[PDB]
Amino acid sequence: KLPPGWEKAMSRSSGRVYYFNHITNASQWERPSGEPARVRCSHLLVKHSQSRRPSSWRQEKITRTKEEALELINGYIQKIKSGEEDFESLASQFSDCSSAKARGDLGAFSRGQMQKPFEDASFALRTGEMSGPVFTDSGIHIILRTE
Ligand SMILES: OCc1ccc2nccn2c1
Ligand SMILES: OCc1ccc2nccn2c1
Ligand SMILES: OCc1ccc2nccn2c1
Repeated sequence: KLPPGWEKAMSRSSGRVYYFNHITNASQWERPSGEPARVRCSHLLVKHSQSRRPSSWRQEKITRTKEEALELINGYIQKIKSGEEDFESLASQFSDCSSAKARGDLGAFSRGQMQKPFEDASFALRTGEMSGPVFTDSGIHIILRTE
């Protein structure tokens, strides 16, 4: 029935069914639709004090907690989903990855190159789809599959 990683769940505040993906952490009301050697993705990274390197082009010393980083990620996802801001604009302004300068674009990659939670989420996304918060040793990511 449902494509890889997708499950049905129950809204606590409304009672309506929704869909959640335990590989990408995406969630949506709509029933999802449904592997290539390579995918292309953009991402927005928010680092935290336990990141493998807690420093970035934005801040010499990253001191925010992982919980604070998750709140920031959740807020960016809200703004992207409402259309108030674009993914590319938020990545350019706020991603702690040097790829911020390229609107978050990482280029194309195969399995075996990225950190595993990032790789698994990227390959479970369909072209055009966006992840929820994805956790790695670098921090917390929002991933957009572009090809
Ligand atoms: O896959 C269909 C789909 C997924 C996500 C979504 N968000 C708003 C409308 N949406 C439709
Ligand atoms: O962080 C790795 C990476 C990937 C792509 C890229 N484009 C501009 C800077 N960039 C950095
Ligand atoms: O190989 C990873 C990497 C690092 C730095 C960088 N700058 C532009 C593209 N880039 C890719």
